[PDB]
Amino acid sequence: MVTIRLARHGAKKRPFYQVVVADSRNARNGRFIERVGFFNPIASEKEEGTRLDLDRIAHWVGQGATISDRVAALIKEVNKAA
Amino acid sequence: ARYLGPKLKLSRREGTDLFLKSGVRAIDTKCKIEQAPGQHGARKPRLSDYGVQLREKQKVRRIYGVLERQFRNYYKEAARLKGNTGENLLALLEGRLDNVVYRMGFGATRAEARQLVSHKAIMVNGRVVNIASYQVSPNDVVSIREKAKKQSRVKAALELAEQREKPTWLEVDAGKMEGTFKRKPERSDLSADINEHLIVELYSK
Amino acid sequence: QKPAQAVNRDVVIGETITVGELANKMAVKGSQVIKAMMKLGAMATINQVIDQETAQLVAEEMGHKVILRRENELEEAVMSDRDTGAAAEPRAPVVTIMGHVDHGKTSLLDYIRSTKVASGEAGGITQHIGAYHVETENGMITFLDTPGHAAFTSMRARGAQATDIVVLVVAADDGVMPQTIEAIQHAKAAQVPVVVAVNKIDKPEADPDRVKNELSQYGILPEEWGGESQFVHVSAKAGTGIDELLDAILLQAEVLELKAVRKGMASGAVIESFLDKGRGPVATVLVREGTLHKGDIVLCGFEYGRVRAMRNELGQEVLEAGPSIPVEILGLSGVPAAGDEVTVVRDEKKAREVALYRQGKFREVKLARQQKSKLENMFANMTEGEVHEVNIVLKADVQGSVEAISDSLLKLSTDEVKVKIIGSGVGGITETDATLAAASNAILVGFNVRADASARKVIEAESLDLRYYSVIYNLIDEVKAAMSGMLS
Amino acid sequence: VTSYIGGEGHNLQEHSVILIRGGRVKDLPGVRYHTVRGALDCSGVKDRKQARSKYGVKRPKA
Amino acid sequence: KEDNIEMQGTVLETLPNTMFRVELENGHVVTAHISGKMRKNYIRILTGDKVTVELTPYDLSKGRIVFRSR
RNA sequence: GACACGGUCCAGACUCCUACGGGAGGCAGCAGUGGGGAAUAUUGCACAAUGGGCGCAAGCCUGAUGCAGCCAUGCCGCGUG
RNA sequence: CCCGCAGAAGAAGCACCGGCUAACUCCGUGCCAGCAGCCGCGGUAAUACGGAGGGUGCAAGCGUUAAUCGGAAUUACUGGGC
Ligand SMILES: [K+]
Ligand SMILES: [Mg+2]
Ligand SMILES: [Mg+2]
Ligand SMILES: [Mg+2]
Ligand SMILES: [Mg+2]
Ligand SMILES: [Mg+2]
Ligand SMILES: [Mg+2]
Ligand SMILES: [Mg+2]
Ligand SMILES: [Mg+2]
Ligand SMILES: [Mg+2]
Ligand SMILES: [Mg+2]
Ligand SMILES: [Mg+2]
Ligand SMILES: [Mg+2]
Ligand SMILES: [Mg+2]
Ligand SMILES: [Mg+2]
Ligand SMILES: [Mg+2]
Ligand SMILES: [Mg+2]
Ligand SMILES: [Mg+2]
Ligand SMILES: [Mg+2]
Ligand SMILES: [Mg+2]
Ligand SMILES: [Mg+2]
Repeated sequence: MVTIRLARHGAKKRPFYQVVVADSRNARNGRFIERVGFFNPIASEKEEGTRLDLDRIAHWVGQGATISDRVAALIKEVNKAA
Repeated sequence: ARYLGPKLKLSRREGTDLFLKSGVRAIDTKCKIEQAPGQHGARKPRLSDYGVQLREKQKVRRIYGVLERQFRNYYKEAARLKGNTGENLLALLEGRLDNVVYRMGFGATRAEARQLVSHKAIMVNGRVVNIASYQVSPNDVVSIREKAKKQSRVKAALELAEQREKPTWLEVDAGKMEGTFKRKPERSDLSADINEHLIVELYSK
Repeated sequence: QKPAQAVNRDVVIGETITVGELANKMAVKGSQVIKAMMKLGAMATINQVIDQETAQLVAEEMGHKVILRRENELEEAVMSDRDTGAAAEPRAPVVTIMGHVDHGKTSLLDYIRSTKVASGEAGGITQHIGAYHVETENGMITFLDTPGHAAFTSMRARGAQATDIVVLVVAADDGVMPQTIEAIQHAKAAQVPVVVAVNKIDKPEADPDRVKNELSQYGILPEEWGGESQFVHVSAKAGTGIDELLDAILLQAEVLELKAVRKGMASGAVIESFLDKGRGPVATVLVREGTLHKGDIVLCGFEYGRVRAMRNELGQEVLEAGPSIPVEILGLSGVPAAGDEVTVVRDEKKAREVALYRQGKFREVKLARQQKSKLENMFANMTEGEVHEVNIVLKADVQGSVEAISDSLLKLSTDEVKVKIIGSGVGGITETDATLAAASNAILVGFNVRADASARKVIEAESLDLRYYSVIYNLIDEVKAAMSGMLS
Repeated sequence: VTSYIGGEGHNLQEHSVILIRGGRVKDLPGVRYHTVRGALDCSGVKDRKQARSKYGVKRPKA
Repeated sequence: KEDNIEMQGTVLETLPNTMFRVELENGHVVTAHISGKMRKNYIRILTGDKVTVELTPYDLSKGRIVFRSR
């Protein structure tokens, strides 16, 4: 199936997760259909902590995709913020 | 690494003062500047074009206390920027923290300023920065810690810097022992003894 | 700000120094006065060279600050970091047997040891020594063996004096075997006590009385007056009295039950080392003191490593090595040189530098001897004569075997018949040996080792001769024929 | 192949193992390889102090 | 420098480019060639002369002629 | 969904076990050994995080992966006043 | 990541110096021993070989070799000739 999962980027002790729509059968950093946004658990308070394109999330879920736990909590938090 | 050896020998080779001493005594009272170092320093050989370009580059590099690779990186960055490369690199070299803090009058020599900096004795914008090669931005504020505010060498520095010529783009208050770097200079505010063309043609081979 | 201070600067001195450099290394005011200072103290010249201790004496005469530097410091720093215990609990004894006959080699232990399956091997000779940390009558005893034949005299030496007690087998029919009487003095000179037994008393043709009377004639005190000798009698097959040799060895162990350190850095010796495919470098070590662990840094001679795995004689892995207990270990960079001392070291980075520094000097010295000889004797070799030279390249299973075979072949050389071994090493017959023997006029000899495909291809293409032997005797016989056939 | 040997005096023998390097000498025709001093059996040249690294000789001990 | 060995001998025959085959006092045949000093001084060597050759430990096969004698 | 790295059958070579009657094997997966070469490492810790398989879930598995050890191999910053 | 302790205290080598190409003088040998990328040094006046003093360039690195492109318009389409 297609799902939205977190892909790790950046450097040691410096994580940067892309939010990715991809087949579950590929690797963590493997092929994917579309990049949707990003999250950074290290960034300082003067910089944006996260960004997601909610419309595409809705579109793909309607198509039939599934959401992981961390991504789901992320959408929950952003919806709380806005 | 740094050059830890004798200092006046550099001036003797280059044939002109490099301000590598405090200034309590005139440079001529310390050394025979006109003669080059070494036993054969009396003679004046021919210097070819490549020789004079190399001498100019070496003069700049010694005056600002920079090693070779760092200078190469500076030149590359200046080439990448817009405008006349000589202006840009002159701005780049003067953007170092050591040159600024010396030029603000908090030290006797660039070596003394660097030794102060490496020992976490200064802040910019209230943030302690010990790295010598840090590059400063306009409207940044430089100050000394209260912990090392008691240093007598800093005190005498505040006085001996007086007899020197003071810059135009800088503002300094001995009352609060701090400074503001209003804006970056162009080529004009610096010495005409620096010929940038030779450096440009040298590296651009 | 100018006082009248005399020269008082610090000066570093090397091991060997001379006047010419000493003139400016100290920078004393009396430029010739300095020169006269040596010429006055002792016989000395313009070009004379003094030593670091004499240099310290000189610096004392001058009175300036003296600094002494010597190259051995690297070993001293490693020694200092070694952990040193101060608690001395009792230790087991170490005993070696010198029986130079298959019966005297084997049967004595065979009876005490669990079974005789070890004697199931072919060769009828102790081709290599074994170690057994057996427990007998509440007594923990380490037994060591001996080949005691041909050139294995040096192999016996390595074990001649490392042990604590010496046990041996006497043959009444033979009196005292030649090789045996060669081996005897290694312990009498070692001053270590000697206990002897009369074995193979199963056959009723023996002269025990003649033997015990000859005990004085051997050159050793008879026990009748409380001498070094022992009139204990054992039997190889019947085995009556072996339990009494057990009592005697226990008694002597109680006589010399010294206490050794039981916690910390472990120091020991390498008795035997060989090569195996999965194992690689195998180090069989007797650990007189300390306790080995996994991860501990080990240094033996100019080879080093970390003990990746430690095992027993049964092939079973153990967590540690007890003191006075043999153990087979892995983790070394190569073949540990035979008999070299083995120590655990503290830190990691310094061991590599120590080993490489040891290797450099050894290489320097060996090249120095070889080229000294070559340069001195090239023009002396201008004359020629009648000589029969045979070149051999040797591969053997264990280090001691290489030593023994090379020793035998080199002692077999004669003024007109010379056996000049090109070069030998432990392990399989590989392409280096194949192309080496193919290059020169030599032969590949495999003693209890085999060839490999890489060398095999070059050999079949080359028609090089590979000679296979498993017994030392037949090898000597065939090589003797080989050299003797060259004559005339 | 043929290899020129640098330095004053050499320690080679009819059975010597050495390490070779690139570079050629004009005078001797066809010699296309120098020989690396200070490697394997080839020792360094005795008693010289300038350009030590080229011939592979240690630092003079103080 | 290092000391070289000196020996006396005779020229058997001449080869092109001032190279010669030479028999020494000990009876070994060695190829020899002319020193530069002779190439300045226009001294000439032909078969039958008595000459001095120095040799080197590194190579005894080749030697050098350094003095011509009557 | 394969004509299937850690599945099956046949043939070949090679290695190993045997009562000789017959049997077993496939590191170009992670460490590691031998050999070749001028030349290239630790038989390490943990599923705390990402991702994957199974389950309702708790949870289990993961030498992927996260982190560590060795190496002046390189880029880069600092000191030896 | 921060604070305290003591002490200049625990820490600089490599290559080059005849022209190309930045930087010279003496001693030791005497077309020898040797250097060398090329031209080429060395036969008793060697800034070119070895040692020393001085100098030049890099720097926790410095050199040699291996290899690709550039210099080469020396495969020339841009850009060569008979
Ligand atoms: K220091
Ligand atoms: Mg893939
Ligand atoms: Mg650097
Ligand atoms: Mg290892
Ligand atoms: Mg397929
Ligand atoms: Mg597999
Ligand atoms: Mg099978
Ligand atoms: Mg592998
Ligand atoms: Mg190899
Ligand atoms: Mg998970
Ligand atoms: Mg499992
Ligand atoms: Mg590093
Ligand atoms: Mg010049
Ligand atoms: Mg040179
Ligand atoms: Mg010409
Ligand atoms: Mg001269
Ligand atoms: Mg010289
Ligand atoms: Mg010098
Ligand atoms: Mg071009
Ligand atoms: Mg082209
Ligand atoms: Mg043309």
